[PDB]
Amino acid sequence: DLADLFPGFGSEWINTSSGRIFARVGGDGPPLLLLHGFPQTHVMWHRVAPKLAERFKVIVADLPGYGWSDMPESDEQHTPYTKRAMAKQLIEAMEQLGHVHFALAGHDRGARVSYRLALDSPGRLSKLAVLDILPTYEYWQRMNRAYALKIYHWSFLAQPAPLPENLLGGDPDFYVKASLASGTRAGDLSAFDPRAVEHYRIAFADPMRRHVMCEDYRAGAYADFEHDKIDVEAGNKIPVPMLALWGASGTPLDVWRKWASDVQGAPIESGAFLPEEAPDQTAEALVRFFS
Amino acid sequence: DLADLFPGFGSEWINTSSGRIFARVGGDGPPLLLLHGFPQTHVMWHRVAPKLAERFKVIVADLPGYGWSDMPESDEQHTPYTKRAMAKQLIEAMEQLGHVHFALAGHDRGARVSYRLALDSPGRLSKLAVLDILPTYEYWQRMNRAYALKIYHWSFLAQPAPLPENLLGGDPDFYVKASLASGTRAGDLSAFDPRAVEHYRIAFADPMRRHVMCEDYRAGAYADFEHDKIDVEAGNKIPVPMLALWGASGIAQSAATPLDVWRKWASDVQGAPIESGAFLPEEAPDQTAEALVRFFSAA
Ligand SMILES: *[C@H](Cc1ccc(C(F)(F)F)cc1)C(=O)O
Ligand SMILES: *[C@H](Cc1ccc(C(F)(F)F)cc1)C(=O)O
Repeated sequence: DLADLFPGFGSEWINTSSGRIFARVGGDGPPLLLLHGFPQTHVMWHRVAPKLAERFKVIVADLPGYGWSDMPESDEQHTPYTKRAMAKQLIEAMEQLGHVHFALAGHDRGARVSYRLALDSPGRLSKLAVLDILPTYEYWQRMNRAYALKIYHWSFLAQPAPLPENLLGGDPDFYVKASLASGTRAGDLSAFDPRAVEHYRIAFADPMRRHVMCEDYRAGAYADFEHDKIDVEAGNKIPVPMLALWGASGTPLDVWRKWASDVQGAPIESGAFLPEEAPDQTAEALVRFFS
Repeated sequence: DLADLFPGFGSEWINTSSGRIFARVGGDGPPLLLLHGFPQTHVMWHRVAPKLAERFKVIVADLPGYGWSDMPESDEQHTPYTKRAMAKQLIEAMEQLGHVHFALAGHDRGARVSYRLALDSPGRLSKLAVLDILPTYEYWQRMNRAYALKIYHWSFLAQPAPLPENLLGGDPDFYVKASLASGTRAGDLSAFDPRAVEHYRIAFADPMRRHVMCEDYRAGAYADFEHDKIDVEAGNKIPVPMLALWGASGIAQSAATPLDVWRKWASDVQGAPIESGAFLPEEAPDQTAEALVRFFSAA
């Protein structure tokens, strides 16, 4: 049995035109959507969501194709796993709950969905927080030897199918665990709750889920990059008030200032898994910003 | 069984301070060392070595850690699999045969051993040919989005052990065959002799051999890059007459005019493309052999 790490929260399967979105839902007050990244699921918010739920209705969603959300059929341009499409699908999900204007925080891939959502449909967001990321365009522009070695996933997982799928299927438990440990300050799994790690391992064990992650990275190399490049070339900035947080061992505020007209930010001592490695600091920063 | 693809050639298993070098040896005349790359072994010269042996004493060697050569234990700096160390080791092997001044042609990793040998110990070489490559420094300096997506293997295989080893171990035949096919002009295995593919597959089947390949790419990301960086920043050029040959659909040309790049690294360089992917001596054996015979035979 996978553990229930959100005591008090409901479990909802929310319909959209592209498939169901699974979410844990707790609290009352203004609506706040939380979006996880790779290689994780909604459970990564389990240490910060309760504190947010003291003041907000918190909706903790599995991204399209991740976790227990349905996996829409992809295509040659990876369309359903582009951040523009995932944002449209999560906008539909929020409309099923009657939420057309909400607060949003995302981490890693979910943060990519979130800033794309803010660029495409800023009217949907009261405030936005992004965790542990720079825009996809900035990672690719920075691409050099040092980055190619650090963020090798961006080129490896984007290789044409079935290359990464075939490699990942030999020992997916090792890969997911080694990858998680490698992004933390500690270099091991000690910053994660073992019950959460089990959620991540079980999702990663499904070849269909791993294919989705590769489609996500293929979109990140191609259409998501092109979408971002258009905004850079147009001089488009996010007008939604926003917060950028990042683990120092994972400036970023200088970068976000080029992408957003009202942005505040701060490093926190942590690797790339802020809500699990530094939950108190992360929750405090998010509560203060969204309140 | 593994086929003899150099019918009539002898063999040597040559001791050095870092372990044995296996080679096939044929012909007579001036000495010519041939060095293969990844994910191959000495057998990739089988369609050209017999032609070269009409004119030269040909030594077709497995790189340190590859094929039937011994695998020295590596270290945190990947030292024995750096091109500097491999070149020192192959200099020792050649001296065991009485060759202290010789001609050298390398392909892929073997071409990287070769130009590093030329930079560190130019007196060892009469002439040098590099096939299918740019210097390691130039590959890394050209890193951007397009290049990173095109040649992902450098950064993937250089990840800390045991991550690439663990990924490659689940289905190693799939990876080596897909990799080989991916480099050829047509994208399939048709360019290769199936007996040669079986040599490559059997080598790749051994986890210790795959570990060496990762160590070779870890050196390629770190010390090899640093060694090259020192030379290009110092303006050190190879003085040995050299030939650069590359497949037009191969790796070196991906985002470069290779001869222009080599002219930065070498004071006496000529070269040409050949219609081929990245496995010139198998995909275009007659043209490769002719180019090498003509270059090494000229004065
Ligand atoms: C997520 C970046 C990313 C990729 C891989 C890891 C880890 F540690 F698991 F290997 C962490 C973070 C993104 O692409 O947004
Ligand atoms: C060799 C470059 C290289 C890498 C991969 C392949 C292939 F086709 F097998 F995938 C060919 C050549 C080097 O690093 O020198």
